[PDB]
Amino acid sequence: GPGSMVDVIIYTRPGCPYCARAKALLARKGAEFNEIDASATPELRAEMQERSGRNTFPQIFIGSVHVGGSDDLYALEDEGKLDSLLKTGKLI
Amino acid sequence: GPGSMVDVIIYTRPGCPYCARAKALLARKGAEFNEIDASATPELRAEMQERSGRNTFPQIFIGSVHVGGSDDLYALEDEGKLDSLLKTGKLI
Ligand SMILES: [Ag+]
Repeated sequence: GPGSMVDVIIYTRPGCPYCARAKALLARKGAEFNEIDASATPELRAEMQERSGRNTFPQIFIGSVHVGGSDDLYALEDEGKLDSLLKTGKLI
Repeated sequence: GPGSMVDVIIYTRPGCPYCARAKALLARKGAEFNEIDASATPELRAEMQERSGRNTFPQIFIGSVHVGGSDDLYALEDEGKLDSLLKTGKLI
């Protein structure tokens, strides 16, 4: 039982899409996040290819729930749905 | 006298801001362009930091003239100011 909470993931290359926005919040809450090297496999490239555009902010992944990325990740932090998000990751 | 024309430059990292737009035209005209590794020095980072936003298209540099980037680079190609641009690089 290393962590009663869940594991968060983020779709972004190792430095250059500039995912400082997604980390900006995670840093303020000392939350955990896992980077994903894209442009390497058709499984990820195809996925990010859909949420890609103007090399906008990266995408966030919480458990079995999808997230638009920084836009939603930040939106929830404001409304007050980040706690239960980084703990479970619900869409409600 | 390797080239009676001038030298063009573009501000963008080595694959990841996705500068396919700027190259898209340069490729159609077989023009020359020089890439610039940003996020390495405060001299360039600070510059691009001003023309940066939503990871929009990169910036173009012609001789002693500044260019918004793909927006202007393409605009001129339409109006008919790309020839004298890649040859001298004027603002008129
Ligand atoms: Ag990169």
